[PDB]
Amino acid sequence: SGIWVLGYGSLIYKPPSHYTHRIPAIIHGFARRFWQSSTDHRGTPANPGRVATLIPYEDIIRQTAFLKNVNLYSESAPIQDPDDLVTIGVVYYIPPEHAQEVREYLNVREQNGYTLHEVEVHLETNREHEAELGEALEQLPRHNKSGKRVLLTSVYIGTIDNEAFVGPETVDETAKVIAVSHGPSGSNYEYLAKLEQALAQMPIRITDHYLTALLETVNKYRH
Repeated sequence: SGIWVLGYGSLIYKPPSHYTHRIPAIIHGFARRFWQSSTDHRGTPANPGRVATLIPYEDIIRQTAFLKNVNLYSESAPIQDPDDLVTIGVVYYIPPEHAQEVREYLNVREQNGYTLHEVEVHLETNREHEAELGEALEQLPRHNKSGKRVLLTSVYIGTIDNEAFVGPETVDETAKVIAVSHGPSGSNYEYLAKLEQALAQMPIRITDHYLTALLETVNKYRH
């Protein structure tokens, strides 16, 4: 009926309108990296910034550089299956009356090179929301190849082929950009800090080692 929308970047802390559920989520099957350039928000055309995208398991395993980078920051290194990849984010439910607005959610945020995808995802959540997640899973009962319950969700992704994709990039390379860039929405550092704040408000303790190393390195450049 309605749609579930994954948030892994600014949708976490600047939500879509009219959601009726917002469930903190361990999202399996994707890694989140600041491998998308921003030219209208957190940088400029001549001096782009860096914003978040998600990379699916099937793309990670196809490039040695992606796989080594994911293994560098994963507690499950060397990863063996999509379930080994974890991105901490949220999932929103948008009722049918408003579902068609999903196709316009990027009009107020990072947007160049992002495309809308529908994917079945294995999610986990905290004790406070387990029952709510369980009800969500029971509406369109779906299971993956391993027998685990999955949720049909929409997500905006900067895929590996998009014009703004800049990966793979090391934390040092990305941090050097984040530490100096800004655009009409404010500094690229503020974008990173808001994401870190939003994840800290949402304890599930599962932590994002890539984002921690990225922020530590950006702080070293800013010091």
